[PDB]
Amino acid sequence: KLERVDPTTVRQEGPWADPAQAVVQTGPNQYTVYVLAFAFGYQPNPIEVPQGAEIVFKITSPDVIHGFHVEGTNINVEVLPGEVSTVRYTFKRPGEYRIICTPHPFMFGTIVVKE
Ligand SMILES: [Cu+2]
Repeated sequence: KLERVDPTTVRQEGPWADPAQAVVQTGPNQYTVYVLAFAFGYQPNPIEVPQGAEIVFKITSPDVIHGFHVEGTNINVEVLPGEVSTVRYTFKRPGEYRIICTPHPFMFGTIVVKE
């Protein structure tokens, strides 16, 4: 069901290698966001997306299992090394959202949804 990726090369080549290129416009009101869930943080940080846009999160791990839950939303997904977790969401409220990892409570990320 989930797309496969080589976890040993995910940080050197491909769409998760450069966090400055994590946000790719794939349509007029559509963005794909390549998120790396690693020990112990998120890449990019912060994730910046416009409000009302369809976001396609493509999340993967180069090490161990991580969680990807965006507080105040129903986004609650497991992130496995070598597998791509896909989350589709449209943020209707601008502001800052916290990304939470259940196994690592010291691991935090930020999403900024712009007006
Ligand atoms: Cu974690």
